[PDB]
Amino acid sequence: TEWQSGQRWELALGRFWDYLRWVQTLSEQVQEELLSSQVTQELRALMDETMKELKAYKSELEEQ
Amino acid sequence: TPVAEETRARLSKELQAAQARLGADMEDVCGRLVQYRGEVQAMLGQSTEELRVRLASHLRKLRKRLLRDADDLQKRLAVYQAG
Repeated sequence: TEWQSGQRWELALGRFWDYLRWVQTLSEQVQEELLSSQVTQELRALMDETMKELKAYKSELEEQ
Repeated sequence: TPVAEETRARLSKELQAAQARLGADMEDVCGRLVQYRGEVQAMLGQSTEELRVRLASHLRKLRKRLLRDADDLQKRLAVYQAG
């Protein structure tokens, strides 16, 4: 509602978000990597890390 | 369970749904970039100028939904933190 923390899951989402902002630029290097599966491969890996860290956080949260 | 018992579980469902929304958002983005890959093959080498303009516009709206659902998830975790 104001600001959040520096949790492992927020940092993971951070990296997903920074990657997507680069993609948004549709530069030449983004265009190369879009026609390969390279970009979808990197985003899937970042997505999975986000949801892994998020599960772990909620689990430890229930301890409080 | 410790900060109002029967209701706190009746609030895990909501947190549950927020995570589902984020996951869905991240998948819709990847889906849209796969679709771009196929659109370019369909064009058989002709200019992809118009495809790139459409993708940019659509990706900005997908990115806005993602941020909104990420914001909502943070706010829900925070309350759960001390139900």
